[PDB]
Amino acid sequence: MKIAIPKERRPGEDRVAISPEVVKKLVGLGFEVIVEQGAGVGASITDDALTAAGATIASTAAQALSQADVVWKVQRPMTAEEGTDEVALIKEGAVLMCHLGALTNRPVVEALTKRKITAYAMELMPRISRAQSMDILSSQSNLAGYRAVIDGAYEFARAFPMMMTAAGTVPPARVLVFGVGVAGLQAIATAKRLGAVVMATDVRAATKEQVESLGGKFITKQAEAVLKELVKTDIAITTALIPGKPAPVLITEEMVTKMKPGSVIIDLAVEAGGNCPLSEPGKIVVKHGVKIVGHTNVPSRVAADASPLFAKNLLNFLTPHVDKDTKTLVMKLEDETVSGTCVTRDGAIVHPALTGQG
Amino acid sequence: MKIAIPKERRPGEDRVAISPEVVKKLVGLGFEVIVEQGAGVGASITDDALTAAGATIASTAAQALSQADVVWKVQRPMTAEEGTDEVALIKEGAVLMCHLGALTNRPVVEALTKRKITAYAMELMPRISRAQSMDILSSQSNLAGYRAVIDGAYEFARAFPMMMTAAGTVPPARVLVFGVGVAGLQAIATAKRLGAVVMATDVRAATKEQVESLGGKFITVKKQAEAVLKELVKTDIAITTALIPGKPAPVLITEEMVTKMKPGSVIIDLAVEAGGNCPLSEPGKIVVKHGVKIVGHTNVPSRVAADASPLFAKNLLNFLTPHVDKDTKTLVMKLEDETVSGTCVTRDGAIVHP
Repeated sequence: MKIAIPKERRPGEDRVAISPEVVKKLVGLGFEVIVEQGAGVGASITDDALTAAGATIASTAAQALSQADVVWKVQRPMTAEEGTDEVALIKEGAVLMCHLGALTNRPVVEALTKRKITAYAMELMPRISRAQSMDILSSQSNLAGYRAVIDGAYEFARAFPMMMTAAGTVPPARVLVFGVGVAGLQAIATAKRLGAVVMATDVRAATKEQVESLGGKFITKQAEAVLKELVKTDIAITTALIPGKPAPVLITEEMVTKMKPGSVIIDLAVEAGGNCPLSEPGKIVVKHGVKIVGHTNVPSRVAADASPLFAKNLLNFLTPHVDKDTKTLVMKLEDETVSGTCVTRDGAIVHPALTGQG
Repeated sequence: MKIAIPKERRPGEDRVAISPEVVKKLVGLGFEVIVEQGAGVGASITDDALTAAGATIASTAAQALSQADVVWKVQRPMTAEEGTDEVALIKEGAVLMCHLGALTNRPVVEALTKRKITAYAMELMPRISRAQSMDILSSQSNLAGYRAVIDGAYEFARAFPMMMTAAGTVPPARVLVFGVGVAGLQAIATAKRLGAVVMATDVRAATKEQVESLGGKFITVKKQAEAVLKELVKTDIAITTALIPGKPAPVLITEEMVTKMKPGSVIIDLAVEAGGNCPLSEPGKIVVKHGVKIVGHTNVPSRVAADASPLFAKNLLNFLTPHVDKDTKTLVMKLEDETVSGTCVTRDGAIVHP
C-alpha cells in the first residue's frame, strides 16, 4: 500500500514525480508515500515540505522502492547497461508509471518485463477529452514553449517590448515561431505578452486561426515568404519534433547566414536532430553572428512548475482506480487510459511494436 | 570638425557610444564621423552599417582618436597606470563626452587635464526637464530595470504568468520591487507584462501612484519592515534597485530576511556594484544561499547593449546638438547653459566645479 518516488538520476533531469499537495491526496487515498531524500530539491521541493505533507523520506532509491507497490518517476528507469540498474530496484510484480519513452526504448520495456512489472507509459495517454488532465506531453510541452521565450530574451541583447522614451524609441523585438503545437502556442502567447511583434508558420493551415487568436501573424514561394520574415526576425523559435522520426529541418544554415547579427534561434527539437542543423544538444552555438541555442531538457528548466503538473497528471490517472475505504488499488484493465498506456504486464509485452527487433 | 568613437575597452563592456542613426545626424551637423573598426560588434552595430550611415572606419583606436576634435565614449577612458592610457590617444584641447564617473575618479580627470582636454561628465547631467533626453542614467537604468526581470525569469524554475491548463491552475509568480526609481518602474512594467503579481516598496509616497498606474501594488501600513517581510515571505522574485550617488548602496534585504524566503526564490541585486542591497550578493556571480539565488550581474545595461547603445548615443547627440554654431560653423559649448555648467569637470587645463 506503498507508493514510492525516487530522485531522477539521468543527466539533465531536475523534475520529480511528486509535490506536497499530491502527497496529501495520495495519503488521503490510503497510501503510504515514500520519497528519496533530496528528490525534489531541483524542483524547489524540500524533504521537510514533503514530510509536512505526510510523506516519509528514504535515504536511497533502493530503500525508497524496496517495498513499493507503485512507483512514480519522471523519466524511464535506467538499466544495468546504462549504469545504475534502477529497474532492479523495483519490486517484482509492482506497478510503474512514468514517461517511459516506450516506443523508442524497447530494452527498458524488456528489462521491466523480466521482473514482471506492470508499466504504464504515460506518454501514450489516449487522446480523449476525459484524459486531458492525465496528459503529460501537454503539461510539459506548454512550459517548454514559455521557457523558449525566456531563454531567447535572455540571450538577446535587445529588449523585447517597444519603448517610447525621452532618449528615443526602443523598437520591439520580432519573433518567428515555427510549429504551432502546444509549445509553439505558448511561445506565441509569451512572446506576445512581452511586447514583441510575433509571427508564426506551420504547414497545417488549420493553425493560422489559433495563431491569430493569440495576436500573432500567420505567414502566408512559401519558403520565400518565411525567408522574407526570417531575415528581419530577431528570435526564431522552432518547436517541430515529431516522435519516432527525425526533426524536420526548418532553418538551414544557409538561411542563418541571411539572418541579422545578434539574432537568436531557440531549437526545441535539438533532441531529434533539431529543426536547425547547427544546433547542438546542451549548447549555445555561435555561428554567422547568430546564436543557435539547443538546451536539452527544457521542461526541466521549469522544474518547479513542471513537477507539480507531472505529479497531478499521474494522480488523475491513478485516482479512479483506488478504493480508499479498503486502501486497495485495482487498475481497471478495460479502462481506455489503462489499456492504452500499458506496455507490459505480468511478464508479457503488450505493445505490438516492442516484442522484438523490427 | 572631427568626432570619433572608439571600441569600449573596459572588461565586459559591450556598449558603444554610437548608432547609424546618430551618425547621420552628426554628418548633417557638419561632422566628420570616425569609428574604430568593430567598435559596435557587441551592440549588433556592424562597421558596414556605420559606413552606410556615412561614417569612416579606422583600423585602430589610436587612428580613430588622433585628429578627433570631439570624442564620445561610454565608460571613462583608461589611465596609463591601467594597461593603456586611452587618454594619451585623445588630441590635446579636444572635447570628451562620456560617463566619466568624475566624482569618484580624480586620476582620470587629472590625466585629461594634463592634456588640456575638456571633459563633460554625462552622469552629472542636471535633473531638469530640459535634460531628460540627455540623461544617460535614466536611459541605461530603464533598460537595466527591464533586464532585471529577464534575468530573474531566466534563473526562476517556475513560470511568471498564471496558467490554466487541463492539469489545473498554476498561480502567477509574485514579484517585489524595492525602490521605485527609473529602474524600478521598468521592472514593475516588465514583470507585469509577463503576468506576475507585482508589489513594490519605496520610501517616497509620491511613488505609490506611479506603481498603481502600472498595475503594481504598493506595500504600506515605524515598523514598515513587518509589512515588507510579510510580502517577502510570499515573493518569488525580489528586484532591488536603490543606488545612492557615490555612496554605498542601502541595504534593503538582510540575510535574516533571505532565510525567510521560499526555496527556489530569486533576488536580483541591481546595486551589487555599489555594495548591494543584499549583503549576500557578489559582483558578477549568482550566489545560492538558504535555497535562494542572489544574482549580482555587473554592468546590467550592457546585458542589453544593442538597445542601450542607440539610446546612449542619442543622449550624447541631444546634449551636443544645441552647441553647433551656425556661425563659427563649429562647436561652441555655451558656458551659461545649465547642462554645460552641470557636466564640465575640467576645461583647457583647468579644473571644473569646485
